Amino acid sequence: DQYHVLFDSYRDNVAGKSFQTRLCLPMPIDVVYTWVNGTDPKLIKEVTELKRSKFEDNEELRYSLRSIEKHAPWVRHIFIVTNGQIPSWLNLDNPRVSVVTHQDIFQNQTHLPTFSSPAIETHIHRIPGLSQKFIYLNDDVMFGKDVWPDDFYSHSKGQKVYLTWPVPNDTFADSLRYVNRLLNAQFGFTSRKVPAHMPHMIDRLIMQELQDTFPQEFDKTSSHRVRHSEDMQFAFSYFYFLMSAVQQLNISEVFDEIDTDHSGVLSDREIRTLATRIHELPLSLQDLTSLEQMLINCSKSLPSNLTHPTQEAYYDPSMPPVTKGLVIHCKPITERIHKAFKDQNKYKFEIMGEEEIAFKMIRTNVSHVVGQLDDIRKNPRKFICLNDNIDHIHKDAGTVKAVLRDFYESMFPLPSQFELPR
Amino acid sequence: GSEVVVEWSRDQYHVLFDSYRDNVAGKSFQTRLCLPMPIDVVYTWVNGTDPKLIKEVTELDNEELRYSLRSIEKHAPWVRHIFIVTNGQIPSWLNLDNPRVSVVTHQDIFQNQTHLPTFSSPAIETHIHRIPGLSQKFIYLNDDVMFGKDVWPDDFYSHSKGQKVYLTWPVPNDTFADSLRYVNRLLNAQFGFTSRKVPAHMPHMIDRLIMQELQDTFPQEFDKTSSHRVRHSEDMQFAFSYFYFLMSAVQQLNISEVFDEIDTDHSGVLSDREIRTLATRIHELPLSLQDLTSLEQMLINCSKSLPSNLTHSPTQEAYYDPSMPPVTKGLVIHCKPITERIHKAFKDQNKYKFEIMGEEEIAFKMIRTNVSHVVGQLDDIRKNPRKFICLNDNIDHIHKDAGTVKAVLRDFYESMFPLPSQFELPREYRNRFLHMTELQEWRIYR
Ligand SMILES: *[C@@H]1O[C@H](CO)[C@@H](O[C@@H]2O[C@H](CO)[C@@H](O[C@@H]3O[C@H](CO)[C@@H](O)[C@H](O[C@H]4O[C@H](CO)[C@@H](O)[C@H](O)[C@@H]4O)[C@@H]3O)[C@H](O)[C@H]2NC(C)=O)[C@H](O)[C@H]1NC(C)=O
Ligand SMILES: *[C@@H]1O[C@H](CO)[C@@H](O[C@@H]2O[C@H](CO)[C@@H](O[C@@H]3O[C@H](CO)[C@@H](O)[C@H](O)[C@@H]3O)[C@H](O)[C@H]2NC(C)=O)[C@H](O)[C@H]1NC(C)=O
Ligand SMILES: *[C@@H]1O[C@H](CO[C@@H]2O[C@@H](C)[C@@H](O)[C@@H](O)[C@@H]2O)[C@@H](O[C@@H]2O[C@H](CO)[C@@H](O)[C@H](O)[C@H]2NC(C)=O)[C@H](O)[C@H]1NC(C)=O
Ligand SMILES: *[C@@H]1O[C@H](CO[C@@H]2O[C@@H](C)[C@@H](O)[C@@H](O)[C@@H]2O)[C@@H](O)[C@H](O)[C@H]1NC(C)=O
Ligand SMILES: *[C@@H]1O[C@H](CO)[C@@H](O)[C@H](O)[C@H]1NC(C)=O
Ligand SMILES: *[C@@H]1O[C@H](CO)[C@@H](O)[C@H](O)[C@H]1NC(C)=O
Ligand SMILES: *[C@@H]1O[C@H](CO)[C@@H](O)[C@H](O)[C@H]1NC(C)=O
Ligand SMILES: *[C@@H]1O[C@H](CO)[C@@H](O)[C@H](O)[C@H]1NC(C)=O
Ligand SMILES: *[C@@H]1O[C@H](CO)[C@@H](O)[C@H](O)[C@H]1NC(C)=O
Ligand SMILES: [Ca+2]
Ligand SMILES: [Ca+2]
Repeated sequence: DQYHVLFDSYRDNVAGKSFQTRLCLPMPIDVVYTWVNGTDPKLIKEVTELKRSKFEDNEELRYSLRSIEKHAPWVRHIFIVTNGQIPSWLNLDNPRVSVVTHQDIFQNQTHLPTFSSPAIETHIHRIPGLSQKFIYLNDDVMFGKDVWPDDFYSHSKGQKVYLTWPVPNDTFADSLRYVNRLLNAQFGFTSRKVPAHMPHMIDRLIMQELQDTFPQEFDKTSSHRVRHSEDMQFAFSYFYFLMSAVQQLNISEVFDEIDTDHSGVLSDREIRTLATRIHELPLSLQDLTSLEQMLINCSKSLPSNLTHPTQEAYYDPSMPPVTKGLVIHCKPITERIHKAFKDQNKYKFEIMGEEEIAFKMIRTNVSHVVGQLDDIRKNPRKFICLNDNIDHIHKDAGTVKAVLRDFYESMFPLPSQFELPR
Repeated sequence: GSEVVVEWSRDQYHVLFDSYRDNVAGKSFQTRLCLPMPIDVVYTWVNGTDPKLIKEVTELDNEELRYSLRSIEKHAPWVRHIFIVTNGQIPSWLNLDNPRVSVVTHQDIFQNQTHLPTFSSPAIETHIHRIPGLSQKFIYLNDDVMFGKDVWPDDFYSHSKGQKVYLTWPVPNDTFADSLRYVNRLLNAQFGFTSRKVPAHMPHMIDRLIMQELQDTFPQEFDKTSSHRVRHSEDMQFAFSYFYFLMSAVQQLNISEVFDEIDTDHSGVLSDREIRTLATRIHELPLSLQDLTSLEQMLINCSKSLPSNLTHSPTQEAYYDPSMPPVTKGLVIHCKPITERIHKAFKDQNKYKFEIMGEEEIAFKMIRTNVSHVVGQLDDIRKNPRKFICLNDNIDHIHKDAGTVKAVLRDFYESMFPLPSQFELPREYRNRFLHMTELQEWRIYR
């Protein structure tokens, strides 16, 4: 029927092959939250006891889930990672939402019970059934305008990386120095901006490569049951590993691009294209002859089996059939290719501005808070984060909270399918 | 025994249909998640050796198209159909048995037959959007343009940023500069003055509806371009007009949609909290109580002045001002002082989205007769592949190296695309007639 129409359409091209995976954005895409209820009396008690041995929110999770229904309807499933706690309002009868406990994902149960968000965020990529590319949100992060997968990833330019300038006041600044040193030690020194406070798309395969590259440091982050100065940063480590990981060129794939006839043997014309790849222009005759003599030299030295339909005519009658095996095993040639194309990024990425991110630090100046929120009302942003820095000692703290509620209810007044009928 | 069960198995078509509804909304967003398809390619091709052609002009190559079609098979395999627009001429090598390629004659697309026969590409380019069966978004190439790297529909268009526009700095030598001047005047008069760059020499994606809107905007000038059987200084430039119409066409804001965005509960009446958002949209921040009350008074005055049927309960809405009427959609739309400040606060909005692009992926080379410079130009493409390649023929046949330069090009073409395409007849075979009219008559007679 109409299902047959779509399946036939993507093959309706000169190649007769479907390119739907390239023409369409990656799906599925799941969402992962981490959530905690700080009013839980058992939790408060167990935290302080650990502090001796070594708090109500703004219902951000609720409103963030409304922002998904409104602005990210393409999301498949929503995982809420907790210690076992479940929000009272959560409608777990809805199959689209589920709760994953720290036990379900943590590798060393002795690290649990945990009270460290970086430790949890070390294992959120281990959620069973999680989509290869998922989007991780802190509950204070939400969508303020319609978003699409292309706001996080494109096929041509890879993942989008939203970078901001660090703040010296950040408590994670010690953690940034610890991660910066590990990254400088691994890839060389660079000055690094910090990923913006926003929903982060994470690729499970890349994340595991990052954690396999620094296995002890992620285990050390997981083992700290409270935030530590030597913790690995979720967004900072991932996005800079994505941008720093290098890969060497695959010679056999370089060969195939040169071997435009797909014969498996490089003609003189194709050898020339190889010559331009490893030599500066203009090309000299000797650049070409030296490349030729490298192939002739290598054919004699290399064993016959490694060197391996139609005979090829060469200007030099001494020229052997320039087979793939010969080019790959000819180190003088492969080394100059790698020299010409120095170690290159394994992954594609696109640096982005902060234009679509609206980060506000909510203190207790009521008139300042109304001024901050009125800015979001006037100029909508795709990614909004109202960071709760309210001081309960101050008298106007309750007023500021009522202003946030007024703002949240102005933007997302409709209950979502994840709130119980109530 | 006996018992039956519903089928767990889903064909890959049901798998795809189910996957696109597998989201919190239960709705398919495939049109937004996937690039627009189908996408066709359109060429213009002419054979200069044709004696009938040489005759009609006076009375008034490197087989690049072959290699360009090879570049599509290698680098743009997603293309649905390839239309070749001719005066009637049929390439000898073209395999008209392939249903992917077809030959369209100027008669099929031109509106006034008296303009034909034509010898002006700007005239033909005026009607290529009239091809029957053409995809709404298509890619128009001259035969000298080819793909030198893997290309994809997102190299021309995205859902988020609209069509990509590749602009270059104008060249005073270019012959179309007189045409550029003529078009610039019409554009200045229609959209106001802007300084305008020229679209690069490359494949151009055209939307048939946008192109028709452009030609509906300047109907006499495209008829005048069509009427000129040879290129003229008052000819409309194909790419320059389309892309600057796309970027300049403005759309007036839809006030009811602004209302709907502010009406976040969808109740149809703006609450006080929703009104505050509208106040920030039309006032500079910070928002003073004067700014808010001013908007509150504009709504109060309008409910009195306007007809009661235009101002128009699901829920009782409580306002800070007891004088505040229910702020309905009709009240906000008809209230001139509000909509004026709305339209002032939001500048005139481009009807179409677009993305300005650099020229990095475009490799435009003008081939003269200096062999050394040509080999250097071609070696630059061999060393640094580019998505869009244009090798413009400016070779002088008088020069002795002309035959050599022509041999270097075909060597470069063969080095990049040695495999024959599905659109080429075998080398030994050849279409019997070089004109469609000869082929049409011969098949009626059989
Ligand atoms: C975060 O943790 C806090 C602390 O654990 C938690 O607050 C507690 O919530 C429960 C309900 O979720 C409260 O219990 C209520 O108590 C009142 C009287 O004090 C009762 O009237 C309520 O009864 C209703 O609900 C019952 C259960 O369905 C029904 O059987 C009954 O008929 C009524 O309909 C209810 O039992 C408890 O008092 C608070 N305690 C504190 C200290 O706040 C909070 O819910 C957690 N937040 C989230 C988002 O999960
Ligand atoms: C572009 O146009 C030219 C001219 O129309 C095409 O070449 C011409 O092709 C015709 C048909 O094959 C040739 O006619 C043949 O002539 C030979 C020798 O006179 C004769 O033995 C055959 O029986 C037939 O009559 C014609 O000679 C030839 N002319 C020239 C100058 O080459 C050419 O094929 C066209 N190219 C494309 C790509 O369509
Ligand atoms: C269709 O075109 C004819 C011809 O237009 C002329 O010839 C073209 C090749 C080109 O050179 C044009 O600039 C010419 O104007 C139109 O017939 C002309 O009509 C006008 C107005 O009645 C008259 O002054 C001319 O003498 C006519 N010329 C001829 C050759 O008939 C015709 O009106 C056009 N019709 C439509 C619907 O576009
Ligand atoms: C699992 O963890 C065990 C305990 O490690 C200790 O406790 C944790 C909570 C941290 O405080 C850590 O600093 C302590 O060293 C280890 O003894 C055990 O080896 C770990 N398991 C594995 C397989 O490594
Ligand atoms: C290199 O590419 C070829 C195919 O082009 C593939 O078979 C091979 O596994 C690749 N090798 C590496 C190391 O990626
Ligand atoms: C080839 O081998 C000879 C002898 O070992 C050596 O002198 C020459 O420099 C070599 N050339 C290349 C290109 O490897
Ligand atoms: C913060 O409060 C002070 C008075 O307490 C006021 O002057 C100021 O306007 C407020 N902040 C801003 C940014 O307006
Ligand atoms: C504005 O949008 C509404 C809702 O889709 C529609 O009914 C109305 O015709 C639109 N108005 C204009 C001028 O486009
Ligand atoms: C041809 O080009 C080369 C390289 O740019 C230059 O050195 C040479 O002088 C040119 N010769 C002529 C006749 O233009
Ligand atoms: Ca070969
Ligand atoms: Ca409302």
